Amino acid sequence: SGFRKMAFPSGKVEGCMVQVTCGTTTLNGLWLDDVVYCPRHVICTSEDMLNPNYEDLLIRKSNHNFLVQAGNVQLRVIGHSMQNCVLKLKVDTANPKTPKYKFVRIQPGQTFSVLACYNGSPSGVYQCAMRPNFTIKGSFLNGSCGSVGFNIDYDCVSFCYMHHMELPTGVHAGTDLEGNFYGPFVDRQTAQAAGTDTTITVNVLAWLYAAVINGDRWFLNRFTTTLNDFNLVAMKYNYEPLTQDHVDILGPLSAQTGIAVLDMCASLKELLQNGMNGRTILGSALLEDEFTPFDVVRQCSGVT
Amino acid sequence: SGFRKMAFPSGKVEGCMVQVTCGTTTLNGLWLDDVVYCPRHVICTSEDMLNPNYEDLLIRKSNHNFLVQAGNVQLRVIGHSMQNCVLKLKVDTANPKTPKYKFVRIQPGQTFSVLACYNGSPSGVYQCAMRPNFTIKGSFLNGSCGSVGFNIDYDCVSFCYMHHMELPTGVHAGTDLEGNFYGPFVDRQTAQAAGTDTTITVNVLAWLYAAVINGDRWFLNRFTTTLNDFNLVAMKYNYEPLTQDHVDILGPLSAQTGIAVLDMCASLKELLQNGMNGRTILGSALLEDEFTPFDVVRQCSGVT
Ligand SMILES: O=C(Cc1ccc(Cl)s1)Nc1cccnc1
Ligand SMILES: O=C(Cc1ccc(Cl)s1)Nc1cccnc1
Repeated sequence: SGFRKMAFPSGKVEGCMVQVTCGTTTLNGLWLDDVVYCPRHVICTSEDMLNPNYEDLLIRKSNHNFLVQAGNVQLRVIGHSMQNCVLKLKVDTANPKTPKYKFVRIQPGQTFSVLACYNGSPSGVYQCAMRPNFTIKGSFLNGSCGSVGFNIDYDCVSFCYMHHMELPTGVHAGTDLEGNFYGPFVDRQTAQAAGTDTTITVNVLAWLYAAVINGDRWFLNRFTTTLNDFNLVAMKYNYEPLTQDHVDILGPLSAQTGIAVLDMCASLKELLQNGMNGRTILGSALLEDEFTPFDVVRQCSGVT
Repeated sequence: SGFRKMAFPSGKVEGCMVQVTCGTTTLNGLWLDDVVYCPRHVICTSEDMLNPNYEDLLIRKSNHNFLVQAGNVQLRVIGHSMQNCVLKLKVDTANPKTPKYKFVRIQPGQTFSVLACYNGSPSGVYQCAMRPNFTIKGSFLNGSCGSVGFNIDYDCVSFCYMHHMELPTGVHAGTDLEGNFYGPFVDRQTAQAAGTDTTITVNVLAWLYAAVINGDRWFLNRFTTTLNDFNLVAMKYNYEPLTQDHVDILGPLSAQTGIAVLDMCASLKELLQNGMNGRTILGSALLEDEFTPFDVVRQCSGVT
């Protein structure tokens, strides 16, 4: 028993972290096979970031201008190309530590681990969620760009995110491993404001199931609700509308605890309308939305 | 910017996780050099745990009874000994992935990362703190015993904890890497109740500094306090007494923000007496006590 914001073991991803220097800019790269992936703003100076023309800026860069360093050895760059907002630096040596991997573009609400890096060296690992407004609430500093988000299925790593930028509101924006930004963000130093940060309803419900499985049951009540009734209350509190699909995904959690999904929605509805009244659920004084139904089942069953 | 409960990269520790089977009991072991460390209750059956005599139970066990498996290869056990509540299984092969390591016994209030394992395979990583009552609030299931807690200083791993047991209150108890339990716990299936879980005051103050550094300043007030005044309020709310030593340790955080430590104590005093009034600090609706002053400086400066 016990519930923690648990990240995937980062070992497989540490072996892929390299340092990419272009001029005076140093950031992190992801070395998989003979390719090093990094954010394309490595070729920019602070001033360039105001109105960058990446195709133009790229012309002035050659293979020998990108300094790729793995640990303390230098990698030879034999080719470079821009795919969307990521640069792909083809090196002559394939990464001996390349795990089985996939590049996946996640949906908002989905969660993943982040291995925060600086100078290609990992410094920490935390569990994040892709917010419904396509931002992430991470912990990134200058030099952290190129740090990646990932999921693991036994031995295969699914890379889903690369960090690119901090918006003026302190939230984070990045791309998938094909260079496409999540959301409407662009790699420019301009006025970019995120949309409403709604709460991931299916994730709070999963975490309420996780609490019940661990002994925290005070929030369980005698009431039930319907999808349309619950959603009228979810709308008012900036909670994502709950669909029959989310209900189905909570099925295994509903089965293990014997609490029908609509009964847990009615509990969540009361928590929304009345607050926690100074109480805690899983040691948290607010409704946690960064555990998916899959994460609860995984943590509660011990998937290695 | 941004503040996350960030764990150390687990790669160096994953390379040390092995599976230890003794009879029908399988748990996790820590393979450093030619020694495998595991909880001594590997030699017990569920029934034995009521009143175990480990020296007696150990006599009936030989080198060939301990099955040590690293990944999928079997390790040959050429010696075994009991040091306090841990077994040390000497194997013939030194772990090629042995990082630079130390065995340290941490103080309560100190924080560390946990690589939760099952069948010697890592499943997740989270950041914990050794509570003042010598328990930890982790996420451990059956099969998790032998999972370790650690800190990293650049490339050296300081192993500080091994998981041994879940108390009936769902909290966790374990030993340092010499087999000595933290707190008054014993590896018996008997009535063991933990003491008061007090809040780590110096850690909340550090996290208030971390919030100020990230833009969350609403809790800053016009007041100050003294160590004795603040402590009268800390006593009432089950907060650890703050010493001049804790004040000195917050010195670098006080210097970076320009907020005197006693001014932050007065802010904390108001938060204790009046609550958050529905507000959040660093996205948390309660006062977080699992970041030490060292962790704040590390996360906020990017120590790799
Ligand atoms: O945002 C940048 C670099 C950029 C400046 C202007 C851009 Cl457009 S991208 N670094 C950063 C710093 C702290 C946390 N996350 C990211
Ligand atoms: O506590 C035990 C095994 C023991 C039974 C009686 C003892 Cl004394 S030690 N496993 C466990 C399960 C879930 C989480 N943490 C630990």
